[PDB]
Amino acid sequence: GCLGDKCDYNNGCCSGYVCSRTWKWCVLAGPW
Repeated sequence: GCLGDKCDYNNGCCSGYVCSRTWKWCVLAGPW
């Protein structure tokens, strides 16, 4: 789906995806 899109600060990932600092991309938000 949207997993794989690169981001930095205001890229705009899909709803539920966040910008990780490891590979700088939209990842699924995992609340613990």
